[PDB]
Amino acid sequence: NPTLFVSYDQNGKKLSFANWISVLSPQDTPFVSMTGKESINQTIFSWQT
Amino acid sequence: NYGRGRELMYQLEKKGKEIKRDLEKILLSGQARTDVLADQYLTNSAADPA
Repeated sequence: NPTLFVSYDQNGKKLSFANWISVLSPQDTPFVSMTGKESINQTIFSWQT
Repeated sequence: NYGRGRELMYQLEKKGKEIKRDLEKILLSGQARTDVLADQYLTNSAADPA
């Protein structure tokens, strides 16, 4: 039987979750982000020199 | 994908329906009419005892 209702007897919360997630795992991929890409037809290929 | 480019292997819709030349032989072959329905096809003797 409270008489003040101070931030503890307030039933029916919402939990005010956030709208994001922190994936702190390392995703740094400089080699891949620097090297280009090219669409190849078949699995095997070759290059002259 | 610089070589093989024939419709990305969409074949087996026509010119490749060879199954027809096998159906022809199956029709013009002397195979029996083996079945399991006891040759009646309407036994229905108290809910298909089979």
